[PDB]
Amino acid sequence: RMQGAGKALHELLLSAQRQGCLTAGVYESAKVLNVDPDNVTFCVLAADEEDEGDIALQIHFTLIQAFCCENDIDIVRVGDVQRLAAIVGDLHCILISNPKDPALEKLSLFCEESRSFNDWVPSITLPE
Amino acid sequence: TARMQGAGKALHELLLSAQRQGCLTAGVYESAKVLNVDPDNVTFCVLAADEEDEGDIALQIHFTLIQAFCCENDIDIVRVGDVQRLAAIVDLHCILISNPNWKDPALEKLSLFCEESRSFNDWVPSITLPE
Repeated sequence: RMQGAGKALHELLLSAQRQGCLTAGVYESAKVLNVDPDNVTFCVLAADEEDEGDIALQIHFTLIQAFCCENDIDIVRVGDVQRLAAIVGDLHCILISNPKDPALEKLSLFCEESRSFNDWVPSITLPE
Repeated sequence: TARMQGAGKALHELLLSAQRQGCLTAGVYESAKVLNVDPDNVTFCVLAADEEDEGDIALQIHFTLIQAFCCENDIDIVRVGDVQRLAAIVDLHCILISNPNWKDPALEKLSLFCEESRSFNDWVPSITLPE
Protein backbone atom coordinates (compact mmCIF):
# COMPACT_ATOMS: atom_id res chain seq x y z
CA ARG A 1 0.00 0.00 0.00
CA MET A 2 0.86 3.74 0.01
CA GLN A 3 2.96 5.31 2.78
CA GLY A 4 1.78 8.25 4.92
CA ALA A 5 -1.70 6.91 5.77
CA GLY A 6 -1.07 7.71 9.47
CA LYS A 7 -0.10 11.30 8.56
CA ALA A 8 -3.26 11.68 6.45
CA LEU A 9 -5.40 10.33 9.37
CA HIS A 10 -3.73 12.79 11.75
CA GLU A 11 -4.48 15.65 9.32
CA LEU A 12 -8.07 14.53 8.69
CA LEU A 13 -8.87 14.17 12.40
CA LEU A 14 -7.73 17.73 13.11
CA SER A 15 -9.48 19.19 10.03
CA ALA A 16 -12.71 17.35 10.75
CA GLN A 17 -12.58 18.48 14.41
CA ARG A 18 -12.21 22.19 13.43
CA GLN A 19 -15.08 21.83 10.94
CA GLY A 20 -17.48 20.21 13.43
CA CYS A 21 -17.39 16.97 11.50
CA LEU A 22 -16.36 14.44 14.20
CA THR A 23 -18.58 12.10 16.23
CA ALA A 24 -16.88 10.17 19.05
CA GLY A 25 -17.87 7.09 21.01
CA VAL A 26 -19.39 3.74 20.29
CA TYR A 27 -22.94 4.66 21.39
CA GLU A 28 -23.26 7.99 19.64
CA SER A 29 -21.46 6.58 16.52
CA ALA A 30 -23.90 3.66 16.20
CA LYS A 31 -26.77 6.14 16.52
CA VAL A 32 -25.40 8.45 13.79
CA LEU A 33 -24.90 5.44 11.44
CA ASN A 34 -28.41 4.28 12.00
CA VAL A 35 -29.94 7.74 11.49
CA ASP A 36 -27.89 9.27 8.64
CA PRO A 37 -25.23 6.97 7.16
CA ASP A 38 -25.19 8.94 3.85
CA ASN A 39 -23.26 11.82 5.45
CA VAL A 40 -20.59 9.62 7.08
CA THR A 41 -17.39 9.47 5.04
CA PHE A 42 -14.95 7.67 7.40
CA CYS A 43 -14.88 5.50 10.49
CA VAL A 44 -11.97 4.75 12.86
CA LEU A 45 -12.22 1.90 15.32
CA ALA A 46 -9.67 2.07 18.05
CA ALA A 47 -8.66 -0.71 20.40
CA ASP A 48 -5.53 -1.50 22.37
CA GLU A 49 -4.29 -5.03 23.11
CA GLU A 50 -6.27 -5.28 26.33
CA ASP A 51 -9.49 -4.05 24.62
CA GLU A 52 -9.42 -7.45 22.77
CA GLY A 53 -10.94 -9.23 25.86
CA ASP A 54 -13.77 -6.67 26.26
CA ILE A 55 -16.42 -8.71 24.55
CA ALA A 56 -19.22 -6.13 24.62
CA LEU A 57 -16.83 -3.61 23.02
CA GLN A 58 -15.73 -6.00 20.30
CA ILE A 59 -19.34 -6.90 19.56
CA HIS A 60 -20.18 -3.17 19.25
CA PHE A 61 -17.19 -2.97 16.84
CA THR A 62 -18.44 -5.92 14.81
CA LEU A 63 -21.85 -4.32 14.30
CA ILE A 64 -20.34 -0.90 13.39
CA GLN A 65 -17.84 -2.56 11.01
CA ALA A 66 -20.47 -4.69 9.27
CA PHE A 67 -22.63 -1.61 8.83
CA CYS A 68 -19.73 0.44 7.38
CA CYS A 69 -18.82 -2.35 4.95
CA GLU A 70 -22.49 -2.92 3.88
CA ASN A 71 -22.86 0.83 3.24
CA ASP A 72 -19.50 1.47 1.53
CA ILE A 73 -18.19 3.63 4.36
CA ASP A 74 -14.42 3.64 4.51
CA ILE A 75 -13.22 2.17 7.82
CA VAL A 76 -9.88 1.52 9.47
CA ARG A 77 -8.44 0.25 12.77
CA VAL A 78 -6.10 2.10 15.06
CA GLY A 79 -4.24 0.24 17.84
CA ASP A 80 -2.54 3.29 19.40
CA VAL A 81 -5.55 4.57 21.38
CA GLN A 82 -3.21 6.76 23.48
CA ARG A 83 -1.88 8.56 20.40
CA LEU A 84 -5.41 8.91 18.98
CA ALA A 85 -6.64 10.56 22.20
CA ALA A 86 -3.52 12.80 22.24
CA ILE A 87 -4.48 13.96 18.71
CA VAL A 88 -8.14 14.83 19.32
CA GLY A 89 -7.32 16.23 22.82
CA ASP A 90 -12.22 5.33 25.46
CA LEU A 91 -12.40 7.11 21.99
CA HIS A 92 -13.10 3.63 20.69
CA CYS A 93 -14.98 4.86 17.62
CA ILE A 94 -14.76 8.07 15.63
CA LEU A 95 -16.93 8.95 12.67
CA ILE A 96 -15.99 11.69 10.19
CA SER A 97 -18.87 13.31 8.34
CA ASN A 98 -18.97 15.65 5.32
CA PRO A 99 -19.20 19.33 6.48
CA LYS A 100 -11.93 19.39 -1.05
CA ASP A 101 -9.95 17.27 1.40
CA PRO A 102 -6.65 15.76 0.21
CA ALA A 103 -6.18 13.85 3.49
CA LEU A 104 -9.59 12.18 3.05
CA GLU A 105 -8.76 11.49 -0.63
CA LYS A 106 -5.51 9.80 0.38
CA LEU A 107 -7.22 7.72 3.02
CA SER A 108 -9.95 6.73 0.59
CA LEU A 109 -7.26 5.55 -1.80
CA PHE A 110 -5.46 3.69 1.07
CA CYS A 111 -8.70 1.82 1.84
CA GLU A 112 -9.24 1.13 -1.91
CA GLU A 113 -5.65 -0.22 -2.18
CA SER A 114 -6.17 -2.41 0.93
CA ARG A 115 -9.30 -3.90 -0.61
CA SER A 116 -7.22 -4.75 -3.73
CA PHE A 117 -5.24 -7.28 -1.71
CA ASN A 118 -8.31 -8.45 0.20
CA ASP A 119 -7.66 -6.47 3.42
CA TRP A 120 -11.16 -5.12 3.98
CA VAL A 121 -10.53 -3.18 7.26
CA PRO A 122 -6.87 -2.17 7.36
CA SER A 123 -4.77 -1.07 10.35
CA ILE A 124 -3.22 2.41 10.32
CA THR A 125 -0.22 3.28 12.44
CA LEU A 126 -0.56 6.77 13.88
CA PRO A 127 2.58 8.92 13.53
CA GLU A 128 4.40 10.08 16.68
CA THR B 1 -46.74 -21.51 37.70
CA ALA B 2 -49.43 -18.91 36.82
CA ARG B 3 -48.13 -15.30 36.90
CA MET B 4 -49.32 -12.33 38.93
CA GLN B 5 -52.12 -10.94 36.73
CA GLY B 6 -52.39 -7.37 35.36
CA ALA B 7 -48.77 -6.93 34.14
CA GLY B 8 -49.93 -6.01 30.60
CA LYS B 9 -52.44 -3.46 31.98
CA ALA B 10 -49.71 -2.03 34.27
CA LEU B 11 -47.28 -1.76 31.32
CA HIS B 12 -49.94 0.02 29.22
CA GLU B 13 -50.42 2.58 32.07
CA LEU B 14 -46.64 2.92 32.66
CA LEU B 15 -45.97 3.68 28.94
CA LEU B 16 -48.70 6.34 28.84
CA SER B 17 -47.65 7.86 32.20
CA ALA B 18 -43.95 7.96 31.28
CA GLN B 19 -44.68 9.59 27.94
CA ARG B 20 -46.91 12.17 29.66
CA GLN B 21 -44.12 12.88 32.20
CA GLY B 22 -41.44 13.10 29.48
CA CYS B 23 -39.42 10.27 30.96
CA LEU B 24 -39.73 7.69 28.15
CA THR B 25 -36.80 6.98 25.80
CA ALA B 26 -37.47 5.07 22.53
CA GLY B 27 -35.12 3.27 20.14
CA VAL B 28 -32.31 0.77 20.35
CA TYR B 29 -29.47 3.26 19.67
CA GLU B 30 -30.71 6.04 21.89
CA SER B 31 -31.56 3.54 24.68
CA ALA B 32 -28.09 2.01 24.65
CA LYS B 33 -26.53 5.48 24.88
CA VAL B 34 -28.87 6.57 27.72
CA LEU B 35 -28.32 3.36 29.62
CA ASN B 36 -24.60 3.62 29.33
CA VAL B 37 -24.33 7.25 30.46
CA ASP B 38 -26.44 6.94 33.65
CA PRO B 39 -27.91 3.52 34.37
CA ASP B 40 -28.86 4.78 37.90
CA ASN B 41 -31.55 6.95 36.32
CA VAL B 42 -33.25 4.10 34.44
CA THR B 43 -36.02 2.19 36.24
CA PHE B 44 -37.48 -0.02 33.47
CA CYS B 45 -36.58 -1.41 30.07
CA VAL B 46 -38.82 -3.05 27.42
CA LEU B 47 -37.34 -5.01 24.53
CA ALA B 48 -39.93 -5.37 21.76
CA ALA B 49 -39.68 -7.75 18.79
CA ASP B 50 -42.25 -9.60 16.65
CA GLU B 51 -41.75 -13.13 15.36
CA GLU B 52 -39.93 -12.10 12.18
CA ASP B 53 -37.60 -9.83 14.25
CA GLU B 54 -36.16 -13.02 15.83
CA GLY B 55 -34.12 -13.56 12.62
CA ASP B 56 -32.77 -9.99 12.61
CA ILE B 57 -29.38 -10.88 14.00
CA ALA B 58 -28.04 -7.28 14.47
CA LEU B 59 -31.20 -6.34 16.35
CA GLN B 60 -31.01 -9.45 18.57
CA ILE B 61 -27.34 -8.81 19.31
CA HIS B 62 -28.16 -5.18 20.35
CA PHE B 63 -30.89 -6.70 22.59
CA THR B 64 -28.37 -9.10 24.12
CA LEU B 65 -26.03 -6.26 25.05
CA ILE B 66 -28.86 -4.03 26.47
CA GLN B 67 -30.27 -7.02 28.42
CA ALA B 68 -26.91 -8.01 29.88
CA PHE B 69 -26.31 -4.39 30.89
CA CYS B 70 -29.77 -4.10 32.55
CA CYS B 71 -29.31 -7.35 34.49
CA GLU B 72 -25.74 -6.34 35.53
CA ASN B 73 -27.18 -3.04 36.87
CA ASP B 74 -30.37 -4.43 38.46
CA ILE B 75 -32.65 -2.66 35.99
CA ASP B 76 -36.03 -4.34 35.60
CA ILE B 77 -36.40 -5.53 32.07
CA VAL B 78 -39.18 -7.30 30.15
CA ARG B 79 -39.88 -8.58 26.63
CA VAL B 80 -42.84 -7.65 24.50
CA GLY B 81 -43.81 -9.48 21.30
CA ASP B 82 -46.52 -7.23 19.87
CA VAL B 83 -44.69 -4.26 18.30
CA GLN B 84 -47.91 -3.06 16.55
CA ARG B 85 -49.78 -2.76 19.88
CA LEU B 86 -46.79 -1.13 21.56
CA ALA B 87 -46.76 1.31 18.62
CA ALA B 88 -50.47 2.12 19.18
CA ILE B 89 -49.77 3.00 22.85
CA VAL B 90 -46.54 5.01 22.49
CA ASP B 91 -37.85 2.67 16.46
CA LEU B 92 -39.85 1.10 19.24
CA HIS B 93 -37.71 -1.99 19.61
CA CYS B 94 -36.40 -0.69 22.96
CA ILE B 95 -38.04 1.59 25.45
CA LEU B 96 -36.59 2.97 28.68
CA ILE B 97 -38.48 4.53 31.56
CA SER B 98 -36.37 6.91 33.66
CA ASN B 99 -36.81 8.78 36.95
CA PRO B 100 -38.12 12.32 36.61
CA ASN B 101 -35.88 12.91 39.57
CA TRP B 102 -41.97 9.60 40.45
CA LYS B 103 -43.26 6.57 42.40
CA ASP B 104 -45.90 5.75 39.79
CA PRO B 105 -48.25 2.90 40.91
CA ALA B 106 -47.87 0.96 37.62
CA LEU B 107 -44.05 0.97 37.95
CA GLU B 108 -44.33 -0.47 41.44
CA LYS B 109 -46.68 -3.26 40.16
CA LEU B 110 -44.29 -4.07 37.34
CA SER B 111 -41.34 -4.12 39.77
CA LEU B 112 -43.25 -6.75 41.77
CA PHE B 113 -43.98 -8.66 38.54
CA CYS B 114 -40.21 -8.75 37.77
CA GLU B 115 -39.47 -9.77 41.39
CA GLU B 116 -41.96 -12.69 41.18
CA SER B 117 -40.46 -13.67 37.77
CA ARG B 118 -36.98 -13.86 39.38
CA SER B 119 -38.27 -16.16 42.13
CA PHE B 120 -39.27 -18.49 39.25
CA ASN B 121 -35.75 -18.09 37.76
CA ASP B 122 -37.30 -16.18 34.87
CA TRP B 123 -34.80 -13.33 34.61
CA VAL B 124 -36.34 -11.43 31.67
CA PRO B 125 -40.04 -12.22 31.55
CA SER B 126 -42.52 -11.62 28.75
CA ILE B 127 -45.49 -9.24 29.02
CA THR B 128 -48.49 -9.51 26.74
CA LEU B 129 -49.98 -6.08 25.97
CA PRO B 130 -53.81 -6.28 26.15
CA GLU B 131 -55.93 -5.10 23.17
